[PDB]
This record gives sequence, structure tokens and C-alpha cells, in this order.
Amino acid sequence: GSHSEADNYARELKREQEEIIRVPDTEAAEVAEILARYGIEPHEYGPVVNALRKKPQAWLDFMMKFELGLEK
Amino acid sequence: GSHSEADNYARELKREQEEIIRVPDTEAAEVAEILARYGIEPHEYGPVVNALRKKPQAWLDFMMKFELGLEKPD
Ligand SMILES: [Co+2]
Ligand SMILES: [Co+2]
Ligand SMILES: [Co+2]
Ligand SMILES: [Zn+2]
Ligand SMILES: [Zn+2]
Ligand SMILES: [Zn+2]
Ligand SMILES: [Zn+2]
Repeated sequence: GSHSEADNYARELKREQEEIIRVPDTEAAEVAEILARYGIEPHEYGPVVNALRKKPQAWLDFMMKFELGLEK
Repeated sequence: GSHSEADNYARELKREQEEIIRVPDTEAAEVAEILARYGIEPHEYGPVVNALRKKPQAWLDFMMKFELGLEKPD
């Protein structure tokens, strides 16, 4: 039986959104840590992390592409 | 036969660093176009571009991952 490239991503998209809902602060922290890898200081990344928090699908996209390294 | 040419990474790492030198402005508007996809606004991302420009090593690694979707190894 079949393993769609659709199924794997929807399987990962589910997990991640259940993660945004159940522990949203932890997920913000994951964005901080990715940006702070690039010597970007909290005063500089703070507002970007915040700006994602308010646009949950964009924030979800950003985990998907930049935390997990998967695409649509 | 069995392959040993410098991999995509090693290649794009050369091209990205040169771009950063020759047209830094364009590479800066590249970050804006990337962050802008996720609804971030200039007042939000402006300082992040501004921080990266002042750190060529950071800026190269950022473009690699965010523009080209490749990781620094080790
Ligand atoms: Co500062
Ligand atoms: Co570039
Ligand atoms: Co370029
Ligand atoms: Zn996750
Ligand atoms: Zn997580
Ligand atoms: Zn090869
Ligand atoms: Zn380039």
C-alpha cells in the first residue's frame, strides 16, 4: 500500500500545529534559537519572533521550512 | 566512476560570499523578500538585515539556510 509525499508532510504538519497549540512558548523559543544561531541579538530578533506569534499559519510555515526543513 | 567534485554546498558557498561582496544591497533585499513571505514587516525585519550586514560570516550562513535551504555541516 501507498506512502504519499502528501501524507508524510500532513503527518508532520499535524504534530507541529498540535505543538503550537499545546506549548506555544516552546515553539517561539525554537524560532528565537534558529535566528540567534546567526549572531542576531534578542533586541533585533524579538519583534520578528513576536510578529510570527500573531500570524499562526505563517509561524507554522516557518517551523515547517526552517525548523524541520520540509516544503509544500 | 565514484564521485569527488566539490558538492552543491561548497559551490553555492563560494557564489553566495562573492554576491555578499559585489552586491551586498541586493543580498539584503533577498533577506527582506524571504522574511516578508512570513508576513514580517520592514520595521520588524529591518534591524535583522542591519545586524547580518555587520557580520559577513553570519550573513553567508543565513542565506545558505534561508535562501538556498542548505545546512552548515559538523
Ligand atoms: Co545591538
Ligand atoms: Co543570495
Ligand atoms: Co543573490
Ligand atoms: Zn515540532
Ligand atoms: Zn517543538
Ligand atoms: Zn557527484
Ligand atoms: Zn546567491
